Amino acid sequence: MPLVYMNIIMAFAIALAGLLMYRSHLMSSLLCLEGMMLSLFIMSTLIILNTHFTLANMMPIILLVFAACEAALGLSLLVMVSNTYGTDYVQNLNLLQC
Amino acid sequence: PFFDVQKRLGLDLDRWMTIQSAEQPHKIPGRCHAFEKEWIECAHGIGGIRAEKECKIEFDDFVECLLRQKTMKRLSAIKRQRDKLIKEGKYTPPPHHLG
Amino acid sequence: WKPPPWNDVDPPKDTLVSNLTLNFGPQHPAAHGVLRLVMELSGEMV
Amino acid sequence: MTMYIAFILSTIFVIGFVGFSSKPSPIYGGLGLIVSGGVGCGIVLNFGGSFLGLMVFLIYLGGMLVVFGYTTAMATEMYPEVWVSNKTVFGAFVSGLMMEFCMVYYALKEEEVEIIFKFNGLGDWVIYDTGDSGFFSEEAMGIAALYSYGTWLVIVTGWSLLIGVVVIMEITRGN
Amino acid sequence: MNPIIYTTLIMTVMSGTMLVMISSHWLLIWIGFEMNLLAMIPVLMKNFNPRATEAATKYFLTQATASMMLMMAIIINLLYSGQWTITKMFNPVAMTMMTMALAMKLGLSPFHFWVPEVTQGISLQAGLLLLTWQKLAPLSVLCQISQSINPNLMLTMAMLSILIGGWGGLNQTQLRKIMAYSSIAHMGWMTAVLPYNTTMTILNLLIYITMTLAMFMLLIHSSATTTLSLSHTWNKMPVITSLMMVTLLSMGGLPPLSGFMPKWMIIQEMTKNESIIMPTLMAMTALLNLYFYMRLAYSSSLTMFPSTNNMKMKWQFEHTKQMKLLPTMIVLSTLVLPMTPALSSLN
Amino acid sequence: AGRIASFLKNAWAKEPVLVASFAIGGLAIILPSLSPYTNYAIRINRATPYNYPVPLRDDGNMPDVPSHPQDPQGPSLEWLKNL
Amino acid sequence: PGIVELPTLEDLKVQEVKVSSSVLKAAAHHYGAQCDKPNKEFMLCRWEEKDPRRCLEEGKLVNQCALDFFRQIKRHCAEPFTEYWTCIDYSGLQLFRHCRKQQAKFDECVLDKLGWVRPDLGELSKVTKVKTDRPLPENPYHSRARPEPNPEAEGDLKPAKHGSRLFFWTM
Amino acid sequence: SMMKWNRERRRLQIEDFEARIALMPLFQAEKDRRVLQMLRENLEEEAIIMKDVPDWKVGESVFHTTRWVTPMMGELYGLRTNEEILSATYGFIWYT
Amino acid sequence: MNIMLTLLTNVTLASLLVLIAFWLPQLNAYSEKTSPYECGFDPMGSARLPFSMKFFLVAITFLLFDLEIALLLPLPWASQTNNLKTMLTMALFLLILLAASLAYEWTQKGLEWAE
Amino acid sequence: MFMINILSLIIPILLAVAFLTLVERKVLGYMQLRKGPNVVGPYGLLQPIADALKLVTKEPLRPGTSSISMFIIAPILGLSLALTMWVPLPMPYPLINMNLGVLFMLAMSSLAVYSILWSGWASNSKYALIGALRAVAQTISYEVTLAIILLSVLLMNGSYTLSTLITTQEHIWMIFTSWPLAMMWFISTLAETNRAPFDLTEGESELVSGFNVEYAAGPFAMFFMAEYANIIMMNAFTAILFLGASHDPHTPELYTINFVLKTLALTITFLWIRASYPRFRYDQLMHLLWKSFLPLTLALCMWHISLPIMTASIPPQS
Ligand SMILES: COC1=C(OC)C(=O)C(C/C=C(\C)CC/C=C(\C)CC/C=C(/C)CC/C=C(/C)CC/C=C(\C)CC/C=C(\C)CC/C=C(\C)CC/C=C(\C)CC/C=C(\C)CCC=C(C)C)=C(C)C1=O
Repeated sequence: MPLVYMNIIMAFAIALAGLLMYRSHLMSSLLCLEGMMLSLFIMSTLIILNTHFTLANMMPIILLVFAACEAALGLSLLVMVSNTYGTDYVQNLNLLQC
Repeated sequence: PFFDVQKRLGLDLDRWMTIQSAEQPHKIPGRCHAFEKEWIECAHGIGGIRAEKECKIEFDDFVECLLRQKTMKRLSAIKRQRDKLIKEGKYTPPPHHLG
Repeated sequence: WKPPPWNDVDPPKDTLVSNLTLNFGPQHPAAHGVLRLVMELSGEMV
Repeated sequence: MTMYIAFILSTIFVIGFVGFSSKPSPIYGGLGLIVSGGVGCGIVLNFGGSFLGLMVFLIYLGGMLVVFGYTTAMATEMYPEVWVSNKTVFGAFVSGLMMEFCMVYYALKEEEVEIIFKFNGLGDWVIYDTGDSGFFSEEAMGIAALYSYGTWLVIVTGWSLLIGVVVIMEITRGN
Repeated sequence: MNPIIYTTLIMTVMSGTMLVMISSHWLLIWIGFEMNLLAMIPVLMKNFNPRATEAATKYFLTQATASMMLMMAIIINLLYSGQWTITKMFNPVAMTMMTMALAMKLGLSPFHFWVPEVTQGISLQAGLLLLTWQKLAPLSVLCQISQSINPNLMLTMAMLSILIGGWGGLNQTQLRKIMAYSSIAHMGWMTAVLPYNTTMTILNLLIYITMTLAMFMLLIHSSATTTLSLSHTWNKMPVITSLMMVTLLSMGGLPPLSGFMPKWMIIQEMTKNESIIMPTLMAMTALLNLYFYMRLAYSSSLTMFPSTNNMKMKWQFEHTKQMKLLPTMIVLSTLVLPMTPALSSLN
Repeated sequence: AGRIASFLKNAWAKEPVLVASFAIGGLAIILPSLSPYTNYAIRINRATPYNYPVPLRDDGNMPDVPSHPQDPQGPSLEWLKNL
Repeated sequence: PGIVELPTLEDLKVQEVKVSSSVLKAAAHHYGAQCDKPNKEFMLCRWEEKDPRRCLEEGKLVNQCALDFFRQIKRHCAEPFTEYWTCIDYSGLQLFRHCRKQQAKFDECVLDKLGWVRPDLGELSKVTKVKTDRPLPENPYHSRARPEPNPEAEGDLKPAKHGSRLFFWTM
Repeated sequence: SMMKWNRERRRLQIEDFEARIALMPLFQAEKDRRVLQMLRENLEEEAIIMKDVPDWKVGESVFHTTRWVTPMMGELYGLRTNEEILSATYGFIWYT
Repeated sequence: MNIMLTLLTNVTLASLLVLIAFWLPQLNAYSEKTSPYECGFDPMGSARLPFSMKFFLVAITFLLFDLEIALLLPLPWASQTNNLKTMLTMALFLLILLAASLAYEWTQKGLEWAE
Repeated sequence: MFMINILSLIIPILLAVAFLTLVERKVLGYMQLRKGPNVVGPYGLLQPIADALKLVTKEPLRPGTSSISMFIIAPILGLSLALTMWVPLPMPYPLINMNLGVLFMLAMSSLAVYSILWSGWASNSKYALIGALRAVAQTISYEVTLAIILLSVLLMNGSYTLSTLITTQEHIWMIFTSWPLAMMWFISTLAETNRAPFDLTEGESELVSGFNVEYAAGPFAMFFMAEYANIIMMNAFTAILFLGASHDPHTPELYTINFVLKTLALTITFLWIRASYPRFRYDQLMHLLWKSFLPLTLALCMWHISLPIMTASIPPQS
């Protein structure tokens, strides 16, 4: 388990940490969401290439197919929250507190 | 599978990629083909409870082949001890490992 | 903490349309050179 | 120096990863992702994954383009932030750089790191395997079998993406 | 939303959940979750109220985070095992990552502050679909992987759910909010028995599905969303709220109503496993769930509440909608105790 | 005929691109089943020796398997030369 | 957990054939037909034993038979072969498509001077059979003892004793 | 014209591959000797490099199985020169 | 090696041209030469406020469609299989849904740019 | 001998765009009955040098509202991307023999648009943000057709290697088998490089700038030399992909002469259409691709997946 595995695993942790610390931006939040996807794609690519799991080389592709699909969903949701509330800071949508 | 429709309906949907020793395209074997082949042939129909205790060394060889955890650890010790021994000056690499 | 709306719809918030407004001249080569053409646009449709 | 570019490339991947995870302005976040995405493509290329490397390059670039194409569309701040700007982003940024630089120091000075899992520093060139590939690249034939061995995956992926266009319009339509 | 698109949108949700319960490959399980999330977000914001947008939004970030963590935990399992099959997880960190990865989809432990107001903002129709159907998929994954589960973590997940769910419901007026906390309370009950006997949580799931279904389409018929709005239904529809008493009592587990069958049968199973202190605990803290059930029962028809004169022509008109299996759902949700040994059909 | 011919002519006037694209899109699916060279394409792909033809041990009673590559028995693909 | 029986360095001291890749690429078809027997035997050892450490000698026979093939070609058609492989070597991809004329000189040379016929298309790709006298390895993978099967499920089914036997349910 | 030329290219590729199959036995035969030679050289040097260590019995198979596992490239070239490492691991990938 | 040397040379060449761009021509500047250009008269204050365009729907479908082209990219190596019937059926299947998604996107306003 | 090779590519490339600006006006003028530059040197053979030297000695200035860092890096992005993209082009023998050369050029060409809006966004100008937002959706929508057109044509290649086009169209030009795809390929190349049936990226008539909004002597020179280099290649890529040429392995000079001639003829056509058509409005150029190019694009794709199968002409993978 060489150091490149450490780099991208520790990377995904900061993607997890980055997502879980929304400061003032939904768009920057979605950035960290797609950020997670890099490390998962990159680690998955390293795994099935190292192990010569040739039939499983499709798995990183199918990750990406369902990757941007969420990415489109996030921005489409971001379209209306910014459209009808003006901005994208995740603090002005607290009307559901009650 | 929770509700195994693949077994009942008698078709394959994902039981072709779940393992490394399946029919890969153009018979390209995986790295640890033999190691997992023995492991699966070891614990087949024996149950997960019995598999985790009986087919244990076969899994350990297979898991090691996947990561080379101990083998790389062995190589790490060879290089580190060689480095300090060469640096101190006891012995020098033989000419075959120079060119 | 105020009660939730009865129809489950809050009143629309403050209007958020800015409607970017610029002057299309007079430096613009296609604005005949002497037009201070100012337009209001719905984002891209004037 | 050319000992093994895997760590160096992955380091820039993490530093670029640190960037947009610190919550900059969204446009600067795209740059922070792109450098990580570009160098991430470099990591996979170095490992033999030639097709997959350029694959994530092309898709992501288009993906993140519409990302920060959107940010300047309706998510822009009238006074945009920057890497320095607010102390929060400054604090979030410098925290990431000092963090990763601590782990790599913790990584390269004993080579027996045991955080969560085990990580021993001996060189990612080692895990490579000796053997030819005939007259075909293994990765290309693996992802080519999607139309022969993965007919089930094609159906679910195709249907989901088709539904993906339905939801996008349905969500964004409104009224 | 046009009717035809709505149907296909629903079918995608059912297909996404069905993919989870039939696939043996971890990637496909993740795909089934992804399709489930993707087809559901439009369903929540069907009416396009301002509330639904962030209600659907809070759904998205929570479950996307859960899906991404689930993908990561899968990847480590592949790294240390080279397997995609749903048998067990050969890295303890991989398992200890999926429990929360699946938990936020279920909403059990402090990964639950999304459940209340996502139920509140969205309509009652999708609220029913959210709290009943969206739990078969994550629970089905848990049932399959039930072997290699850390009992200390999984039990704490459920114990926290019962305590918070019961405690939170005591301070809710909006009927949807109380249902969410009550659902969270039942979340712990099903998941507490998960390590011991997976047959039991299936039984509790089936009973809870009938409880939440029958309760909700009674709320749909009453066309009420707050406790006060429900109160007036005694003037118009006395039988609906009178039936709502028995379902509320059953939902609280007050026997011999059908709602006792899970709470009873579960307690019997864990005492077989020398677990005694914990079963006594949820027996105690199920009572706070019962409290706001009775308060709902008191406010609905156990005590007739002040009415509104605008109800005359309301009595002049009958419902045109046609809830089906409602007469059936009440029967299973109230009186199936004599057929308790039928749990062996699941086994 | 009258309903169809009027529709095709009208579409051929207003939106020539769509009626065009639907044409080649239509032909792209139905000829490949009809055409007889599809089996040849399978045979050409099958006949390509990416891997080694690993020898199989001769315990006798294998008349069809050749003992030498130049032996007459075995899969002969002279049809490729003619084709 | 054991030892690794690496063979003696002496065993890895056989004649090492020395021709450039273009030389082998030029010989190709003629080499394959007139040197198949030692080639097939060695690889069958490779596939059966799954251990080159058990198949060095079969590798040696390949080198010796390869030498004789190349020893004959110098003795008879050294010049046209030297002309041919040089023409292959110039190309960056080593294609037979560009050196048909030199090939025409080469094959006719070995045909009327060494009795060699170029194998037809696909002939070299056929599956061959050999009569190696080594025994078939009983355990090529060195598999350990297979686990005993779990107690087989059998017997006749009769009504459950005293019904469900759960609490007050007599039946 | 494209149809005929592509068929000819397919015939050429068959000839190309058939040429490759002919020399595979030699390349396999020599490479196994080189790999065994490299491992043997590593083992002798490992014995010399560790003789005063507490317990490093020469050449213990980490895998419990007695069959041969396709060796790591690391354990082959590990103590060899830096140029040997780069030309071996990132040789084909970097050759552009 | 070869690829990174080429990448390095290009960025050094580009950066050197910047360096001689901003240093060889000396500067005599003031606060009015740095003013933003607005075709003469004073800007009203813009260029960072939300400038909402209309092709957002088709901008995001490009991202969906760009994933289709990723899925059908491996086709050149997919044709080199022994079961082209299944490969042909699946290859056309992805194209059909890609066409179907565009067609349904077309019919419901879709490509039309909001006013 | 690799630094010499690289500098034997960079210098000729920058000199090619250098005098393309002279063969622009001297061709544009002659097509509009003018004469073009013929004063600076004989026949204008020194005008671009006079243009270039001025554009590295007249005062550069960052905008007062600029973002310095992104303002400076965008010219770096444009120029380095343009140069690095010529790398796998298979002039007889390509400089870098990439196995996936086609995918490489697609990826980096999709990156040359980050320069245009990073310049636009950092410039903090109303015309800058408009031009930046015009260009991005312009290129990516034109990119969907770019990817599929390349795939459909390359299905007869059997691989993405650029060298194999020499072998593929050895006897017959590729355009004779894919001319319908050739037309949309040429139009898309006109659109990715922003020439002038769709030069709306600059939009000089309606946006005065947008390629380089406040960009000055140095940075303006880059954003020009980074897109005129793309002009020469996108026709070199068209030439290599569709109009093949005889390539004797012993005398590559004949192929280089032929290859250069096709690029020169194609480049003239880029200049030729530039002064023969009006400007597409934004919705029109988007409507042309999303509503007329794409339906034909997918249809001809399905044709080219099936075509080798029905005719048993699957090209060799190697
Ligand atoms: C609407 O539509 C529109 C368009 O179109 C659609 C348009 O077109 C246009 C454009 C308008 C017109 C065409 C109208 C007329 C206008 C013009 C012609 C403007 C002209 C503009 C120009 C920029 C002039 C261009 C002309 C010339 C002659 C350019 C010539 C080029 C040069 C002088 C430079 C050439 C390159 C050189 C010298 C490179 C030298 C390199 C080296 C010495 C080596 C460098 C590298 C190394 C040393 C590498 C080694 C170093 C290492 C390793 C360092 C390591 C370091 C470490 C720290 C490690 C507009 C406006 C438009 O509105």
